[PDB]
Amino acid sequence: NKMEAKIDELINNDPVWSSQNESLISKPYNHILLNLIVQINRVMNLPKDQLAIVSQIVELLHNSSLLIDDIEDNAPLRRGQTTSHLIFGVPSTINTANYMYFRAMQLVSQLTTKEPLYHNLITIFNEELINLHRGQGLDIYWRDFLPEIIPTQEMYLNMVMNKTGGLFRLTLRLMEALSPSHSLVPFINLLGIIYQIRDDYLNLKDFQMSFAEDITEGKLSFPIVHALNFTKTKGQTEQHNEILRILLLRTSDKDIKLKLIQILEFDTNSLAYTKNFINQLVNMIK
Amino acid sequence: KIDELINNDPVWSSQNESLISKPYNHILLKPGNLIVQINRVMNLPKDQLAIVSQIVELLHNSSLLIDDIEDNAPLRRGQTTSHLIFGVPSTINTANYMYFRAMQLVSQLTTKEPLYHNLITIFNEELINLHRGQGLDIYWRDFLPEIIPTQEMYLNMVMNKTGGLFRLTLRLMEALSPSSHSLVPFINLLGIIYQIRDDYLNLKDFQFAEDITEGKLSFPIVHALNFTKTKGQTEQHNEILRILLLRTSDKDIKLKLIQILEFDTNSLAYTKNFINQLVNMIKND
Ligand SMILES: CCCCCCCCC(O)(P(=O)(O)O)P(=O)(O)O
Ligand SMILES: CCCCCCCCC(O)(P(=O)(O)O)P(=O)(O)O
Ligand SMILES: [Mg+2]
Ligand SMILES: [Mg+2]
Ligand SMILES: [Mg+2]
Ligand SMILES: [Mg+2]
Ligand SMILES: [Mg+2]
Ligand SMILES: [Mg+2]
Repeated sequence: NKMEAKIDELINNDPVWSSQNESLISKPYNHILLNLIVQINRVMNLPKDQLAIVSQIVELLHNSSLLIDDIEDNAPLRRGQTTSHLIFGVPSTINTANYMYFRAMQLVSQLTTKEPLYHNLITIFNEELINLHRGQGLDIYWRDFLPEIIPTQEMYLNMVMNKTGGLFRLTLRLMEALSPSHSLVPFINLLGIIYQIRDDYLNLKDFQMSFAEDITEGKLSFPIVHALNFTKTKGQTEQHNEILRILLLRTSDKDIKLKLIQILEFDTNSLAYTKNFINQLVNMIK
Repeated sequence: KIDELINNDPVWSSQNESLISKPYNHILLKPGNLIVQINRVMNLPKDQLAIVSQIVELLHNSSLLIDDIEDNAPLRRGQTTSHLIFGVPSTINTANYMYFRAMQLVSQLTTKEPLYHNLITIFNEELINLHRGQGLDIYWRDFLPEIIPTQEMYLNMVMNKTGGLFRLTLRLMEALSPSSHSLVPFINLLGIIYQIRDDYLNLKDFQFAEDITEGKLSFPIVHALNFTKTKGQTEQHNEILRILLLRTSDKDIKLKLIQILEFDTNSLAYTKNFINQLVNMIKND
């Protein structure tokens, strides 16, 4: 009866969860913790306690998405430090990241009571999280099943619209919806495309000038997509195949990585094409 | 084209949708209800009942895709696990994607905003509970031997972990029911019985016992370590810890652990009996 009584207590109450338990499971997230919203707000003009919550939400989603992305990308370093999954393990990191996505979601109701507005906010959250995963899904798929699919520039841009555009739009849309009041989404869409291609570009260019981890990862980056379609079109069979073989080695060898970068530089002219593309895009936004 | 591109919703084809769905479709191939029966009392319209079932189906299967990665499991329902076929990266992303697909189905449940908020909050709260309990199960396993849970700590972990999906299904139906106590306590007790039975059987069916290989603080193991600790049985206690920490696939070593659980701590019988008393709480109500 003494036991049957503890069981009765147990099942008749909400699950027990201590502040100690919360700290233990939060380790991966606290480790990775170690200005766009402020800017955008100069136009949206949201009261400050709402702006603070939009900020917590975007911060939880961004950091959590990086913990998962680093496991998905086999990344050794993030923000200058060892990635959380190498310290705490893949199991804990995945579970904590996923836990934080749901804590982010919980914060959405601290933004308002107005049932019409609430439904819209939750839909924005749900929509863009679906987008982010669809984009991340193709990015990973192309990479891990190469050469099953060789994306074209159009396929890559559409992937970036889902992947990169997801948190940019989530941030912008939440803020527009909370604003006492045309949409800046097309501008944020462009801003995100620039950001991603620039990221892909400098990952190689910084290396060529002096880790180019995107090559080790085997990612179908913007310059890489140009190089593979360029080589196919121009009948450069051997170069097409060598770009593929190197990507598939998942190599950390610095000379093999530089070889691939110089093929992009001298053989396909993918680096110049990409630098030009980014310039044409910045010109458009300006 | 850049102007077209940025002025429209992101493009996503059904072909793209099929690509990303492979890891999930894979776990769907191997079959394996309580819901239909309970509706005899909740009486949800058939269309809402289908949606609740689909929500629970997406969450359950996706959660198992993740659990198998976290547990380094080579087989699920007698078949190779999705992460060994499509890779860990795609499997995690697909599973997480389906969590959000499940979230989206919550809106097709009702138009009434008072109700809608309540359903999202139920969905949110139980996915939080699910992760809290899974995070504690994973923590004890991976930080062993830092913390050895007591039976009370284990049952609290189970209420969050296993109870999460059971309560989610039940609370969604109770919120949606057009009919006039709650079945939560019962579903909570069913969850506990379910978990302890999964832990008990993993070993008795051997007596593969993958739980040993995983190093999980299962119900029987929790009894064994707190038993050996309580009765100053130092060497037996450490031996249990040594085998769990080995992460062994060795049939002989595992049988050696089960043997200790059968004959020294008598944890298998302690567990079988615990289950019976839980079943008696219901079969005596
Ligand atoms: C569904 C989760 C999506 C998270 C997206 C995180 C992208 C991270 C990178 O932008 P980074 O590793 O250079 O920070 P990516 O290069 O696309 O892996
Ligand atoms: C946050 C997701 C939690 C999902 C928990 C799934 C538990 C699955 C098991 O019940 P199984 O591997 O025996 O099917 P567990 O023994 O606890 O890993
Ligand atoms: Mg990455
Ligand atoms: Mg990535
Ligand atoms: Mg990058
Ligand atoms: Mg498992
Ligand atoms: Mg598990
Ligand atoms: Mg199990």
